[PDB]
Amino acid sequence: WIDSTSPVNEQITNPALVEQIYHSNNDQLLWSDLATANHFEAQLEVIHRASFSPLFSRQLFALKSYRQQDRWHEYDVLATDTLLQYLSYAEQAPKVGIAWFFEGQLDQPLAPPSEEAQLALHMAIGNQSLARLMDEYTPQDPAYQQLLQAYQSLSSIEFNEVALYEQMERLKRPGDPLSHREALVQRLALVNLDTTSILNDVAYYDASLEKPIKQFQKMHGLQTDGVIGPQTMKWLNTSVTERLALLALNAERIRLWPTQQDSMIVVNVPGFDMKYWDAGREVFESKVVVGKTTRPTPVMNTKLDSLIINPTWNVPHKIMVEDILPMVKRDSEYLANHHMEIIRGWSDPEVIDPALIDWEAVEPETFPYRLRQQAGVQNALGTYKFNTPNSRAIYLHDTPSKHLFNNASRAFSSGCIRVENAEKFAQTLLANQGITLDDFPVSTQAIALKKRIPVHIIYQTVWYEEGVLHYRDDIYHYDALALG
Repeated sequence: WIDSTSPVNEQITNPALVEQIYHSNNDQLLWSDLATANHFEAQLEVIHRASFSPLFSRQLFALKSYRQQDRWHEYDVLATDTLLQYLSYAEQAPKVGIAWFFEGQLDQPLAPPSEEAQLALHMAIGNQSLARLMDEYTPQDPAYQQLLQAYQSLSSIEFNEVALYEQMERLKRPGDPLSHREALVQRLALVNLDTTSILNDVAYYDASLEKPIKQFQKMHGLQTDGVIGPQTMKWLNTSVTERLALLALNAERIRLWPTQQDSMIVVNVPGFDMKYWDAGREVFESKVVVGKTTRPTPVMNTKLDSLIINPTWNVPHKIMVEDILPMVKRDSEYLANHHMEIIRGWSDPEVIDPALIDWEAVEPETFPYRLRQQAGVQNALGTYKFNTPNSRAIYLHDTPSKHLFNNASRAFSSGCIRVENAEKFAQTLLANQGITLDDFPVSTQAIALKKRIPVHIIYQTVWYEEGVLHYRDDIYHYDALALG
């Protein structure tokens, strides 16, 4: 009850509120219920495995230390401080959580949780329903439930020996012989695919393996070609440990995304997909190109205020000096081909004549003007820019290069987000705000939206959709470390 002058005196973030919660509940042990101490460790394990919080990792190991030393007096105190941390974490995640998973980490202790929460705690320790509290301060979002369910399932078969699928050749196409069928078949059953119709004692890659393998490649957003190449093996071979880690991370990540469907646009970068929910109903789905690994689309929340039809593209300074100018120094028919003008001024802007410029004299880094590409069907922004004002000038837009949408992995852009069915998207937006266009614009036309729509640009490499879990290559290395 009194401090035993132990290490625990430095482990506590807010000792003030801790003793106040004890004084109020008669200075008694709360964590004497083991099957409740388990359920709290269980949930910290998840946060540990996601490897985005140093703080919760260390306190979890501090508790696991005091549980192995049988020093349950000290385990009781820390566990309470930690549970307040947990509740702040649950509460503050959807507001400032991006900082913990992508920009930085949850390294340092949080503000104490809101009054609403502290009561809910005091009230829940009354009914000794600490367990149920923890579960109430997880997302009541089936997207979250599903990942956790799978996590629990795979945790049981974690550390159970599963042979690696190996093959002597680099590629195995349908009909080629197979040197490790038993292992391959197991590693499909392991991501919970229907393994039951696959024939048993077969030298080779028969029809019975063909759907399983494709369903598997679809599930991992790979090429659905039935060919068991390196990409398809990398995933087959990922250890249960590694998957659990993804489930854990992508689960605790869902705290950042509300899943509100009254009106929202979601871009999942690793999935390279985009959905627009209006009135709880998915009105629009589309493939998207996102930032290439070197110029990545950031994880951010912004708002779609307006749509521009036949948009002009004010070429960003980075792209002018790094890409375009260097090519104008070779191809003197470049500017005419790409329909790009040279421009002095953001205000009263004149069109500078290209031929008036000594081009093999130009240093791109100090080039004093800016490029503005005319509207056109070959304009970089195509026929539709979806205005999402923000400091990093990330927006959605149509693209002339529709051929890129065929690729499984669409990390090509400068950071902006290219929309496959841009025309349908724009139609859907105007329908869902009762904005009517008597005639289709022949010129650059801004259309203010009646209602700003939240745009959630997320990075989830694992998620549940139409019955099944989906995995995706950690294109921007945010899942690394959690994979190790």
